[PDB]
Amino acid sequence: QFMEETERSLHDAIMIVRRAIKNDSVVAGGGAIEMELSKYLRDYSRTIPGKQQLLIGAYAKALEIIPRQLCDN
Amino acid sequence: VLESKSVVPGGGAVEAALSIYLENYATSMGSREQLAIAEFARSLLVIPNTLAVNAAQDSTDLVAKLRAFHNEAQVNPERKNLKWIGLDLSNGKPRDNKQAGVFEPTIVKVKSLKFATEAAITILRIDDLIKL
Repeated sequence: QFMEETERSLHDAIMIVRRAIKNDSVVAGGGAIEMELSKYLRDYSRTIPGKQQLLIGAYAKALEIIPRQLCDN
Repeated sequence: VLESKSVVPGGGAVEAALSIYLENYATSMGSREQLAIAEFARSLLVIPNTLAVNAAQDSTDLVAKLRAFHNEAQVNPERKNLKWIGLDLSNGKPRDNKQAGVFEPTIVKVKSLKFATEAAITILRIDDLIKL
């Protein structure tokens, strides 16, 4: 039962490192970037809207769930 | 005006300026408290909705466009197409104070916000009404 997840770890390792060679541009993991985009889209939400505020803010909020859920479960 | 010479330019313009100011404060605070402050800020936004209602204007359209005029948080008649200031009771357009914006007195605004917070705590508190 232990092996099943340990195999998955090595497998996750091979894919991702390979995909690093191919796209040499690499950003921070951890869902770190997404919190900055939420904030970036929040700044533009303020600037842009004639009704757009609800919807651009929806896009921003939506990003934050993805790391927040992993804390929550 | 006569009792308290200190008065506040903006009616629904202050509330909407204030909504981003609180959230700017909220980003800096971090932790559990950042979300609580945020939600206080959403409730300031009812003020521009209620006037839209009475005017027979769109509500969501109306608040959006007021937050769109911004540089720093501060309300003034200096700008209106790049900063918040005033409303009308029949339109959502911003106005200057030599024109047809709204003002409130200082006293009417500080006493209201506060009174509404003490109320908000009391209703939220209860977890019964049942015959024991």
